[PDB]
Amino acid sequence: AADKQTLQSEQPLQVARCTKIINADSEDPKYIINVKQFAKFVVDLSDQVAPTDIEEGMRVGVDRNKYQIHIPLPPKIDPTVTYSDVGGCKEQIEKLREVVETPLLHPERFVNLGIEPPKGVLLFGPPGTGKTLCARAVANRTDACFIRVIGSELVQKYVGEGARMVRELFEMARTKKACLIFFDEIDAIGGARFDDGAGGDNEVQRTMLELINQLDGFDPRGNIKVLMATNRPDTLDPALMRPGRLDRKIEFSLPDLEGRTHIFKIHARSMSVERDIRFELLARLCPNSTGAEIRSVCTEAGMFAIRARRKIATEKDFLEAVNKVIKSYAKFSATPRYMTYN
Amino acid sequence: REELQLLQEQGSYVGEVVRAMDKKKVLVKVHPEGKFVVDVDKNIDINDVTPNCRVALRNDSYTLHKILPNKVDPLVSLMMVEKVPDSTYEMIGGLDKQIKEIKEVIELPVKHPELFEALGIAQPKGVLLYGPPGTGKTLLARAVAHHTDCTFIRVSGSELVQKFIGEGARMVRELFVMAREHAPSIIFMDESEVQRTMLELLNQLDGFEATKNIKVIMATNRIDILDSALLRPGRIDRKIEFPPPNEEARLDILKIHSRKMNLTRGINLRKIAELMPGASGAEVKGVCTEAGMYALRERRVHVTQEDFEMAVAKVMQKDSEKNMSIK
Amino acid sequence: KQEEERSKVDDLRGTPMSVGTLEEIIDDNHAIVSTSVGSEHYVSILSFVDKDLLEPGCSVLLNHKVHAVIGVLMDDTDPLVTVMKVEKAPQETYADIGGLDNQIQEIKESVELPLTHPEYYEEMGIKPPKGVILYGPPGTGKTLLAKAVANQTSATFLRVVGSELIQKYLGDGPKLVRELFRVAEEHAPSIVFIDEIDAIGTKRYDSNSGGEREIQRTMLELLNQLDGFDSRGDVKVIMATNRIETLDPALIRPGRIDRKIEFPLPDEKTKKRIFQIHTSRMTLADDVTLDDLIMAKDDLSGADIKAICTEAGLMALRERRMKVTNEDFKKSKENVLYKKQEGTPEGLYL
Amino acid sequence: EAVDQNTAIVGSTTGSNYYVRILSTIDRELLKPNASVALHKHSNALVDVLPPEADSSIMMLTSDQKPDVMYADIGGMDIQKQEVREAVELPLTHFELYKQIGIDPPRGVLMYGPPGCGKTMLAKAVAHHTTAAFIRVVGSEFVQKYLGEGPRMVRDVFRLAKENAPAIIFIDEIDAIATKRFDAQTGADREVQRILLELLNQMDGFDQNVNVKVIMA
Ligand SMILES: Nc1ncnc2c1ncn2[C@@H]1O[C@H](COP(=O)(O)OP(=O)(O)OP(O)(O)=S)[C@@H](O)[C@H]1O
Ligand SMILES: Nc1ncnc2c1ncn2[C@@H]1O[C@H](COP(=O)(O)OP(=O)(O)OP(O)(O)=S)[C@@H](O)[C@H]1O
Ligand SMILES: Nc1ncnc2c1ncn2[C@@H]1O[C@H](COP(=O)(O)OP(=O)(O)OP(O)(O)=S)[C@@H](O)[C@H]1O
Repeated sequence: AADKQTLQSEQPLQVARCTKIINADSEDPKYIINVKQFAKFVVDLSDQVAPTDIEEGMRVGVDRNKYQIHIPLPPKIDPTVTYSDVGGCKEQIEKLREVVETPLLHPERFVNLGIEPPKGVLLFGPPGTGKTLCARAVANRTDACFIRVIGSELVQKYVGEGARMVRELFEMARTKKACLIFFDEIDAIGGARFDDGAGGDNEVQRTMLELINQLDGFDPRGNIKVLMATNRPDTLDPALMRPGRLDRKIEFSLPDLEGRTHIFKIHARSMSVERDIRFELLARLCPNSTGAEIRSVCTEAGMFAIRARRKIATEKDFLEAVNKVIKSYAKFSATPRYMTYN
Repeated sequence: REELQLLQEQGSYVGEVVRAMDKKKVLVKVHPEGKFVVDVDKNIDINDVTPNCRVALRNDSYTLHKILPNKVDPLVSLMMVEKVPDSTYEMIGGLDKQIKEIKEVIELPVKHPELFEALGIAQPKGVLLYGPPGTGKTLLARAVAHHTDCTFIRVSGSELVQKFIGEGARMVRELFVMAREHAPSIIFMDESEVQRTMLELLNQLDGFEATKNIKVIMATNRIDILDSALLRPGRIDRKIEFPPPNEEARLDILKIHSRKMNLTRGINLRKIAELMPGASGAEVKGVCTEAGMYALRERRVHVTQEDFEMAVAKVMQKDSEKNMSIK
Repeated sequence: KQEEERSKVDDLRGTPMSVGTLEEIIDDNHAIVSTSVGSEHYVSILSFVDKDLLEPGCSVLLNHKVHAVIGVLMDDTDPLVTVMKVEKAPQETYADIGGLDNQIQEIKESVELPLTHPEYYEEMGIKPPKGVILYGPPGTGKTLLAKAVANQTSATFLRVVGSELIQKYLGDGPKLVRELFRVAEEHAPSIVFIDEIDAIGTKRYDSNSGGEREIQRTMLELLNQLDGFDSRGDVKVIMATNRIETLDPALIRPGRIDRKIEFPLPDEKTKKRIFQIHTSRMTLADDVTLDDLIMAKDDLSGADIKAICTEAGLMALRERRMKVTNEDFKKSKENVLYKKQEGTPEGLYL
Repeated sequence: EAVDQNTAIVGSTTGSNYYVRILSTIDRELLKPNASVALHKHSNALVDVLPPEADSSIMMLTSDQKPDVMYADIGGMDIQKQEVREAVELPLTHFELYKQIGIDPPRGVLMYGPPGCGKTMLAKAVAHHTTAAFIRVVGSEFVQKYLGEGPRMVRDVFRLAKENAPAIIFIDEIDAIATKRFDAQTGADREVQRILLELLNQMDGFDQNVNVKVIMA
C-alpha cells in the first residue's frame, strides 16, 4: 500500500482509448479513426490538445463518450527495427569510389562542369557476392559510420509505422556526418504501384512515397550515402529512376578465378591454417561458387581441423573441404563414380 | 410459483475452469472470452475445484458460485449421432474369413482382454476395410459388431468433418471421453484438423490406453492415397482389404437375397452366379430387384429363373462388347 | 499492522478482475492495457505490486470497470512447460551401435564437441552451428537420435513437438514462443529439440482463426525470436522433419540454420543387424532366413523392421506359438506394407 | 444439457452459452436434441420449445409452381417417363406389390442425354402428377465459403425431410460438383472434400424411408 491512497484518487481521472489514426480532412483537424475491430469514424478533437501532432500513422487518446482526441505519443515504438581487404570485385570499388567519394571530396569536377553530383547507386548482383563488404568498405574513409537495414524489418502491422521508421532513419541521418545506411530487399519496400480495387498492402505504398520524399527532393542529402541492393532493376519506380538520383548501376556477378583466390587469401588469413599451402587448385575446384561458400569451405576445412587436432591446415584439409561441399554436400555424394573421362 | 422472480436476474452461465490457485481464487476463462480471476462463494470448496470441470458462474461480480457436472458438453451432441441398430448374420454370406479376422481383432478383446494382455502388450485397433464402397461393408461391420450388443457404438466420427472435428471439439477427445466412459464401445471414422486429431490419436493409441485399444476404424476408397502421415504401421496395426466376392460368395448372397422373395421351384442360382463377373457384393440384389421390377411391369407372383436372367441382361450387360478378345 | 495495508490493497482491487496483453513501457507508472479484444484506457498500476518483474508486453491482472493494472500474472502452467522442460535424462543413447554410424559421428562432433568443449573455436576462430535440420524418410531414427543426445548429454535438454504451438486463441502461440524461449534461455547451456515442423506448413484447422494469418504470425515470432537478436551465444537448438517442401526458405538460409543433414535408409549390411536386434529379445525357430526380408523391401525404414519383427511374433503368439514360422513372416510383412510390390520390377536384371 | 431438476444449460443465437432455470411447463423429455427453444430477452429463461425448424431456403414451392405438365404433354421420353412412373408413383401407392414379391423401396436415379432433350421437363411433369411435398434445391449453390456449409444444407434438407414424410423430395444436379476425381489439392479442396464426403456419407447407401428419387442428370 505504498501509494494506495492516491490510487483511491485516480478513480475520477481516467480517459484515452487507443484508436489508431487513418487520415484527416483538409482546412481543419477533422481526423479519421478506426478503433480496433468495430468500424471506422471521422473524428474531431478535444480542445486542450495540439492539432499539429495528430498526424497520420499514430494512435491518439480518445474519450469513451465523445471519442474526442486526447494526447498521443508514439504508442508503437522501439522493437520495430532489427577494412583491410578493400578489394573484392575490382571494377566496382572504383565506380563506388566515383559515386561516393567524388561528391564527398570535391564539388570541383561536378558543379564547374555543369553536372549534378551522383548521389545514389543501384547495386545488382547475386546474393553472397559481397554487397555487404563493399557497402561497409566505403566506411573506412568517410569517418567510421555505418548502419545496416534489411527491407523486411519494416514489415510491421500498423499504418505508416514503416513510414515512421523512415522518419527515424532520415532524422538520424542528419544528426551525423558522412554516414551510411544500407538498403536491401527493396522489392517488398516497393517499386511498382500495383493496384486494383482491394486496399491491401498500402503501408508499403505510403512508406515508399515517404521514401521518395525524404530521399531526394526537399532538402537533399549532403554527407549521407545509402546503397540499395537487389537482383533486379526491374521492379523499381521511375520516380527514383528520375535520372539524377540512382544513375550508376554498378555491375558484378560471380567472381572470375582470381577473385576466388583473393577470397581464399581473406578467409585463410583470418583463421588457423598453415602458411605453406596453395589455393589455385581449390580455385579450379570452384567453377561456380560464392565467397560466402568460400567461408563455408574454410569453416569446413576448420571442421576437418577439429576432427583431427589441426591448427595448421594442410592442403588436404581444404581438399576434403571442397570435396565435402561441392561434390559430397552439393546434394549427397553420387554425381561422380564413373571414369569415361580420365 | 412465487419463487420464479429468481428467474428474473440470472442466466448464470456455465463456467470454464482450468484450475484453481491459492488465496481463495480460481481461474475462470468464460465461454467465448478470456482469463478472469475472481473469488469463490461459500457453498463449494477450493477442494471442490476439479481439474477442468465446468462451474456455474453467476455474473453479479463474477462470483464463483456453483460447480456443474457432465464435464465437457459437446459430448451428447456426438452421442446423439450413432443410433443405427441394424440386422443379423445370415444376410452377410461370404466375407467369412474376414469375419474370423473381425473375431481376432474385436471379439477376443471383448471376451478376453488378458489373453492378449497375457502376451505383454495391448491389442490391435483397426483393419482399414478398404475396397469398392458398399459391398455390404456397412452390413458386415454393423451386423457382426451389432450382435456384441454393448461394445460397438458406431460414432461415424466424420460426418461433419469440418464441424464435429474442431468446431466445438476441444481436441476431439470428447470422443475419447466417450471411449472411456463407454469403455465397451468402438469408434468409426472417415477422412489439418483431421491431422491434429490424428496426432491426439497418436497421443492415445500409441500404447497409452485405458480400455485396451478401443477400436478406431476408417475405411477409404478410390485408391488408398490419403496423406501418408497416417500410414505408418505403428499407427494402424492391421490392414484388411475387401476382394470382389467370388462364385461361392455370389451364390451365398444370391440365396440370401432370393430367400425372402416369392420363389418358383426349379431354379439354378449357380448359373446366375456363374454369369456374374464377380461384382462387388450385391449385384445379386440388383438382379433380384430388377427381376422384381420385370414382375412388377408384368403381373406375376411366381418369380421364375428367366425373369432373373432378363434382369441379368439388364444389369450385367455393359460390361459387354466383344470383337475385343484380343488378350 | 500489515493486515490493514493488505486489506486496503485487496480493496483497491474490485473482485471481478481481468487479464490483458500489453505492448510497451509507459515509464511513469500510468499504463494502457489491451485486452484480448484491446480496449485501452490510460490505466494505472496498483503500486505495491512489482511492475519491474516483467519485460515489456506481457499479461498482468486487470480490472473490468476502470481497467487498471492490479497484480502480476500467475506463472501460468500451460501444458507445454511440463513437456518442454525435459524432466529426466531419460534412456536410449545407444543400446545397439550399427544403425547409422555416419551422422552419429557428425551429430557428435557438431553438437557435443563444440558445446561440451567450447575451447576449439579459441584456436581456429570458427562459429558454432546454431541450427541443424536432421531429416529424411519417416521411421529412420531422428526422434531416436534426438533422445540419444538427450540422455548422452551434459546440457539441459529440451524437447518440443511442432503441434504444441497450435492453439485457437489470439496471440496464444506467440506467447508460447515467448515462454518457450524463456525456457530455452533460463536453464543452462541447453539442447533444444524441435520436431514436426513440416506438419505446420500446408496445415489449416477448424479450432482456428484466419488460417494463413495465424501461424504466419506464430512462425514469424519464431523467426524474430530464434535466430534474430537476443544474442545467440551457446544455445543448442535442433529441428527435425521428414519432408522439406512446406519449409519457408527464410528459415532455411544461413545465419539461422547452418548444416543440412539427411539420413539414408540403410544398406543390407546394417539391415542384418537391425533385423537381428529387433529380433534379439524373442523366441524364434532359427531355421528361417531373414535375408529374404532383408533383401526384399528396397526402401525400408526401421519402423518397417520394428513392425515386421514384432508382428511376426504377434502372428505366431496369436495362436500361442513361441517360435515363428516363415509364412508368419509372410503374413507380417504383407500386413505391414500395403501391396509389397518390389518384385519384377525387378526381379529381372537378373 | 440439463444439470438437475428444472434447471439447464442453453447456448443461444447471441453467441455465448448460458445456464438457466427452466420451468415445469415443458415436459421433462422434450429437450433431447439441440432443439429450437424460446428464452427471455432480459432475464434468459425457458418458456417453450419448438421441435421442428430450418426450411430449405425456398421449401418445396408449396402451392402451384409445378409447371403444369402431364405425361403425354412430354413429347417422347417414353423409357425415362415410363420407368420413372414405375419407380415413383407405383411404389407410392403399392407398397405391398413390393411385399408379395418382396423387392425393395426406392432411391435416386440417373439420367443422361444431349442438351435439348427436355431434361428438366420430366421433373416438371412428375412434380405435377404427384401429391407429395416436392422439396427442390439445385446444385451450384452448394459451393460456399464456411466450414461444412453445403454439408449443413444437405443435413437441413435431410432432417426436414425425415420431419415431413417419406413423401417425395428432389434434387437435380450431378455435374462438376461431384466428379470422380477425389485426388487433387487444386483449389477449394475443403469445399470439394466436404461436397464429395457429404454426398457419399449422406447417400450412406440408403436411408430407406425418405426423399424419393433424387434425380441426377
Ligand atoms: N567478392 C568478394 N570478395 C571478398 N569476400 C567476399 C566476396 N564475395 C563474398 N565474400 C565473402 O562472403 C560473404 C558474403 O556474405 P555477406 O556479404 O555477408 O552476405 P551477402 O549475401 O553477400 O549480402 P547480399 O545478399 O549480397 S545484400 C562476405 O561477407 C565475405 O566474407
Ligand atoms: N540404437 C539405435 N540405433 C539405430 N537405430 C535405432 C536404434 N534404436 C532404434 N532405432 C531405429 O530408429 C527408429 C526410430 O524411429 P523414429 O525416427 O522415431 O520414427 P518416426 O518417429 O516416425 O520419425 P518421424 O516420422 O520423423 S516422427 C526405429 O524405428 C528403429 O528401427
Ligand atoms: N420434347 C419437347 N418438345 C417440345 N418442347 C420441349 C420438349 N422438351 C423440352 N421442351 C421445351 O423446353 C422446356 C423444358 O426443357 P428442359 O427440360 O429444361 O431442357 P433442359 O433441362 O434445359 O436441358 P438441359 O438440362 O440443359 S440437358 C419445356 O417447357 C418446353 O418449352
